[PDB]
Amino acid sequence: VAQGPNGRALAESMNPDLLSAIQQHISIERYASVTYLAMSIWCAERELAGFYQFFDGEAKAEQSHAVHFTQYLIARSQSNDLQTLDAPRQNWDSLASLMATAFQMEADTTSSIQSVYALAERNSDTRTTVFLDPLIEAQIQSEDQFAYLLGRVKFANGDPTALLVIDNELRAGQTQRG
Amino acid sequence: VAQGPNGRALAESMNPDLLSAIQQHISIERYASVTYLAMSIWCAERELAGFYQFFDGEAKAEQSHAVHFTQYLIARSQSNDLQTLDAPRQNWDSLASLMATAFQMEADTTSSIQSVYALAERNSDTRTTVFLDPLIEAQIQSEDQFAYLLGRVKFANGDPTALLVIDNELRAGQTQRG
Amino acid sequence: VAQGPNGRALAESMNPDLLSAIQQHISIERYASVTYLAMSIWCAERELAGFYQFFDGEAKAEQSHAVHFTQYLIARSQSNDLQTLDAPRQNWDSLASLMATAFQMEADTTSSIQSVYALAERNSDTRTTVFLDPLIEAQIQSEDQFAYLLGRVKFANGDPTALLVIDNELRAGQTQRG
Amino acid sequence: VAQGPNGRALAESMNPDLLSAIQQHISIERYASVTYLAMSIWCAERELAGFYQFFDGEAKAEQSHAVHFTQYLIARSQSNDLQTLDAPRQNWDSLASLMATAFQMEADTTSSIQSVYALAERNSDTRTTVFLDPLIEAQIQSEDQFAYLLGRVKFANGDPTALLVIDNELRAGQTQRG
Ligand SMILES: [Cl-]
Ligand SMILES: [Cl-]
Ligand SMILES: [Cl-]
Ligand SMILES: [Cl-]
Ligand SMILES: [Fe+3]
Ligand SMILES: [Fe+3]
Ligand SMILES: [Fe+3]
Ligand SMILES: [Fe+3]
Ligand SMILES: [Fe+3]
Ligand SMILES: [Fe+3]
Ligand SMILES: [Fe+3]
Ligand SMILES: [Fe+3]
Ligand SMILES: [Fe+3]
Repeated sequence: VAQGPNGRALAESMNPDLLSAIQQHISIERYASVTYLAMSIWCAERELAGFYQFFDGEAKAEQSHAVHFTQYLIARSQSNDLQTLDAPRQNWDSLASLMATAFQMEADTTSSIQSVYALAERNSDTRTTVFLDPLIEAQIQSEDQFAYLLGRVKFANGDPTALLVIDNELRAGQTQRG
Repeated sequence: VAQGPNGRALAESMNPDLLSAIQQHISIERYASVTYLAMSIWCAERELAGFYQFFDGEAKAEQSHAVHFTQYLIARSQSNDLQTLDAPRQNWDSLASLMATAFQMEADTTSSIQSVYALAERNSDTRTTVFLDPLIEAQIQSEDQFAYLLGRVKFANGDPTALLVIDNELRAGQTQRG
Repeated sequence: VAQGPNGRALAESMNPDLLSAIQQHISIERYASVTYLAMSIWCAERELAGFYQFFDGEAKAEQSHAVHFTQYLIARSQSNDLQTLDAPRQNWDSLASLMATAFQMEADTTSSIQSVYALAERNSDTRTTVFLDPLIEAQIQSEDQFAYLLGRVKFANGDPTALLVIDNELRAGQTQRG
Repeated sequence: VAQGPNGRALAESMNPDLLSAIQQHISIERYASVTYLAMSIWCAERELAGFYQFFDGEAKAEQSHAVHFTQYLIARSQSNDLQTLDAPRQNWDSLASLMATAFQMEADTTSSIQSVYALAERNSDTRTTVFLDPLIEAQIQSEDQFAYLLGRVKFANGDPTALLVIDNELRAGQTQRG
């Protein structure tokens, strides 16, 4: 039995380019987390309490995704390398602009997973594609959700009254098309 | 005991013009179904989640009506003839315009039933008028409901804020005058 | 943030050939639905009440699959295009012949999904392959089930007594090997 | 306030031809009852216990229908005239032949109601057509049921094994397509 790079028994070696890609993706998840924390704060500063609660929960979710990836590297007997984390964006001129950045962040998180996925397929790493499959499925739902929130905010067309109604929807947990 | 056109024992023969009219009406119910599916999609594309859920349920209801009619033909020992189904309308410039088409569809579904009803009376087919009576009663309630939804949307006068409020009413199941 | 063809925020563009393939597959699901409705009617006309109830439920299931696909296109910000629906086959000389057509319909539904799947892989659309994966899994179970029902009916070898026994199995919900 | 023919206060006079038709129809219901009693006995004599129980219940149901009509005449302040009741048919060469007579009896019961209905319409007696409407609706279901039982017995094609299976269905209360 061979020992993997993190010292555990090694079921199958991993290509170092794929390992690097996964470690980089963990940073993307962590960056999504702190971005949604920053967005939660921006909403709280403007008394948009429902948006604040929504993004507070999304920040915790993205962090859980990052940890989920660290556990996969442990399971593959690969080293983790937790990286320096950039400061998030923190300023937006409107809720519509913030929601566009949020949608972009969600789509970019998926693109990162897709990049890892393609590298795994190039290396015939079926453990990794199987690991990522349900995460891509979750991303489809999150992209649908963030498209819904962005589209509903854009529909409001900057009217504070409509934004208050949507804010109350989010406080109630009405965050998807259903 | 005589055998009817579908091969079952025949309680009473049916005029072929009435049979044709019922088969055509089943197509109307099926077309109402796919129309409401198309409307559900149009609303979902615009984040009108309550309208989407409402029309999704109406599509399933209209399909159940179609099946209910197929069961009546079975009960009368008459042949069913499931027909080619036209594509629905799929594009509207506004929710008010979509709701006008929906009301029209509901009224036209009733007109079709009325046409079958008159033909049954001309043929003294009291089984068929009795079968249709509760369906007309249901249509009165559906016309009242669709007049309510259309009128409430028109009252909004294209204001997104008001349309969001109504959308949330529909998500909550508040779809009638009560 | 770019807007997709249906107007929603676009997470990732979709190849138009893949979009066309998905829209066509939705028609296949809808056609499976109306085919099973026709089969339910054929069984009801011959007092095969258990087969009638089984196919009535399968018709509703296939319709739900079609809607599930329309929701995926909404989620991908792609246009839906609900198509004209052919009339189903409606005449069979025996239950064994009907069950052969049903098995074929189920296998052909899978082949359609496989065709979409291959096109998605050619376009590196991992959202779509992930979306389809559980549907293929469900198809394996449905093919196994329909092979079971067809094989059990063929075993009966046209004996009405055996077909009545199987009919009662289906009425009871005993529709699979277990 | 005028007194009707049975001595009660009279809400609206009834045409004597319509009264005679209703009194005659009550005899039809009573004759259906004793016919199903005779059929129950024929089945019991051949150990067809499920058919015996089914027809025993149908005999009681038809009697309840007769009483329901006597109550309507009381409500209309009209005289009842309970008539001599013919002996039922009591001999059949096969269960299939008995079931054909049963279906005929059910259809003939509906034809009698239809005859009363047409006479009421000729006399603009809307109380009577309203009274009969739900009874015709029930007749549609009973005709569908008796077509189902007859068709299932004919499918058995005289095989005792199949007839025993159907007999057990009826004992269990499985008497309709569902
Ligand atoms: Cl805004
Ligand atoms: Cl509008
Ligand atoms: Cl067969
Ligand atoms: Cl027989
Ligand atoms: Fe994530
Ligand atoms: Fe995310
Ligand atoms: Fe309808
Ligand atoms: Fe309708
Ligand atoms: Fe009525
Ligand atoms: Fe399907
Ligand atoms: Fe299927
Ligand atoms: Fe009766
Ligand atoms: Fe009866």
